[PDB]
Amino acid sequence: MTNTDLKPLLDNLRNATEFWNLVAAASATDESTVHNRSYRDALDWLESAALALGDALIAQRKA
Amino acid sequence: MTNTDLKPLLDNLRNATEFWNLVAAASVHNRSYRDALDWLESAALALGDALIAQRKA
Repeated sequence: MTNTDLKPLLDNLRNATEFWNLVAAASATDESTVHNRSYRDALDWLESAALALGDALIAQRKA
Repeated sequence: MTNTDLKPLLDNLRNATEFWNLVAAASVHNRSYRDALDWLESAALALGDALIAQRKA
């Protein structure tokens, strides 16, 4: 909940989202095998970065 | 970004995370599992895109 503590978790989520957005743009021309791999990778990073920030928000509320 | 703009987006991600964790703790199987995954992805993307949208000037 501190601006200091949240910064690396917010940057990680922002970058995962920028990667996801790039994957979405590339999916207009990617072959399907390339898309499925990139999309699975982007979803994994989106989820892990979201959950890391969410678990820190949960832990801070419990205080 | 501003602490008042963040709060709703952070609240939604926190709730989606607590929901996700509890679905996982009880074990692509359930109506609740699908809704929690949907809500996690949507809260992650909403906050991610707001961070991108703000960081322009």
